[PDB]
Amino acid sequence: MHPGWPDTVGPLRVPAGVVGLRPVRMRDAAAWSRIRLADQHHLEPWEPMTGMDWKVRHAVTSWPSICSGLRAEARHGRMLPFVIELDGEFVGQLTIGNVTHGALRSAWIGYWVASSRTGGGIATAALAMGLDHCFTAVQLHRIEATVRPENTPSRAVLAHVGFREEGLLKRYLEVDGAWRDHLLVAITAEELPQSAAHRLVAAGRAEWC
Ligand SMILES: CC(=O)SCCNC(=O)CCNC(=O)[C@H](O)C(C)(C)COP(=O)(O)OP(=O)(O)OC[C@H]1O[C@@H](n2cnc3c(N)ncnc32)[C@H](O)[C@@H]1OP(=O)(O)O
Repeated sequence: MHPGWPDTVGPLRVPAGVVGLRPVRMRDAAAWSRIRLADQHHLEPWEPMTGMDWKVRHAVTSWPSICSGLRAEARHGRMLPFVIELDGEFVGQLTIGNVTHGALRSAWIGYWVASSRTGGGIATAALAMGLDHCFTAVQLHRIEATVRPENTPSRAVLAHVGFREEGLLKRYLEVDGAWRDHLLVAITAEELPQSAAHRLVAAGRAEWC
């Protein structure tokens, strides 16, 4: 029904510290709200529009309903909603979405990291260990991601792990007040001679931990 969920993933050491993944939970409300509120202008240009004011969307009281919905999707096997931890503390999220099995065995992957912790290899490590989990525990064959061509930092993260560009999706997602083109990138399990974590370690971008 939902292989590889729930689970913890990692840890991996990067310059910023020790990175792991674990399920969203109700007590994340305080840290999720504090960081998303404080990071509004770093996140809003790169996030799907919600049709809500940013500050009402990200109040502490908004989290239980969001967390409940994510876990409901997860127990139906359609999502894996992880929190990125740095040294045991909430610093972002890594979400595997639109999970299918059958003859497709594919999903998309998305992420964000608190701006004060960026440039330390966290998103790259989160993505690598998320991918490795999908290609083992979740029994998936393929992971895709969509990213605005303008989102040069996220494209760097995806390139670190080996994603291939597959297409350009015109007017794909409502972001920052308009329908924006998104690149489509992908990677399949048979493209990994080595795990994504192992690839990071060999490149000097992470260490075993
Ligand atoms: C598939 C998706 O989810 S698309 C949306 C991704 N999420 C967002 O854009 C939300 C807002 N931004 C963020 O959350 C973060 O800034 C992220 C997720 C993009 C990056 O998180 P980080 O922890 O800093 O990533 P990490 O350190 O592993 O790699 C970032 C790399 O991009 C580099 N980089 C940063 N800014 C730029 C830039 N303007 N141009 C080129 N490279 C850049 C960084 O230096 C780093 O590469 P390096 O170590 O070789 O120098």
